[PDB]
Amino acid sequence: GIQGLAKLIADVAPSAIRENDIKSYFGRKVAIDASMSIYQFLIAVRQGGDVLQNEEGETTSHLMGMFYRTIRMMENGIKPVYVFDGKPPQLKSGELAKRSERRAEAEKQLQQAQAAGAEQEVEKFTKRLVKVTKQHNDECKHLLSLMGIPYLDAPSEAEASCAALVKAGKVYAAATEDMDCLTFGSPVLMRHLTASEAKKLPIQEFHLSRILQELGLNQEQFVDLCILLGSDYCESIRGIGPKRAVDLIQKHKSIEEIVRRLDPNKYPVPENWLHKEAHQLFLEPEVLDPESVELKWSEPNEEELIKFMCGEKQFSEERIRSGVKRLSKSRQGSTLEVLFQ
DNA sequence: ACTCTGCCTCAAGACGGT
DNA sequence: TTGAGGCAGAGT
DNA sequence: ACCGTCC
Ligand SMILES: [K+]
Ligand SMILES: [Sm+3]
Ligand SMILES: [Sm+3]
Ligand SMILES: [Sm+3]
Ligand SMILES: [Sm+3]
Repeated sequence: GIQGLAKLIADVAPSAIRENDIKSYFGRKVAIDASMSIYQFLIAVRQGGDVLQNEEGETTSHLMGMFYRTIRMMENGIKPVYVFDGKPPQLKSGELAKRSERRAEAEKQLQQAQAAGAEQEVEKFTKRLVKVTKQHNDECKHLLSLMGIPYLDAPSEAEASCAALVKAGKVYAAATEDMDCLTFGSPVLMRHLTASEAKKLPIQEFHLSRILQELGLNQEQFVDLCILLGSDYCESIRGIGPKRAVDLIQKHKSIEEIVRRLDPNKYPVPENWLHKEAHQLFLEPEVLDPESVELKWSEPNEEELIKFMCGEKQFSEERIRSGVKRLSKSRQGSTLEVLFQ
């Protein structure tokens, strides 16, 4: 994401953050970063440190989360479209090499904690090694089809396509925890949208327009600010944190100008800094064409959903069947059948 | 006093019966 | 993966 | 709401 962004917004842009009750969202459409939500289920949904799985050893945590949460959203008249990641931008290569480095380190550690039967430390490294795979994505897509819930494949970053869907008015907001979605220009970001039966946190909306107003920036300058906070796509300036980045952006407006003014002895810039390229990425990312697919929420295929979730994945038939009935009735309540003229 | 860095730990879901 | 925080200790 | 269990 962008290091410190959420906090910075709370501290110096408090009014960009609006809370509303789940009841106010009846009828609203939202774009969800599917990979991130899958990740949250893999990580969270363990029984005895082990994922849920069917008897043939296949993981089912992601299916559990994405079946039941999606239905809860629909019960509240919230209509989600799931967006899946595509090929990462080249600028991300450095950051990805870093990740694989940590994954390598985590693999080593896992192995040892195993030898020393450190079952508690083994659970640590296992979690750290959690990875959303292509099979996880394909299985969720399959599930969503059966559920009648639309999904889209982004050409590159999913959060950029979510942003694009919001700007185009195809959904109300991008539901994600990753603030770089705002950096990609999303007018609205919603966090904590799970529609939990036992809500723990309130539904939050971040309005880009309020953010730009409070900080007194335009979007170019806001992207430059985020770049200075620290993004996945290039280096930041050592010694320049949230407090100073804000001051410098407000004073100088652009990173180029910030370079021309910084004392190169005190604040040397990264070597061959790619800020200009990352700036370009955030403002003009590769995104799907939001005029291309028409989002629709369709009738759930009950019998196939039972064969897949129950027959193959070994979910309780009563729960699944009950889930499908609720989903079907809730769609009926929030959705108009197609009309021809 | 204020800022930042680098180091640490920690959580992260949902259902049904009670 | 995304946050959340805390710590000392060094820089401004 | 708590908590054993889910697959
Ligand atoms: K920095
Ligand atoms: Sm991101
Ligand atoms: Sm992404
Ligand atoms: Sm089978
Ligand atoms: Sm199988």
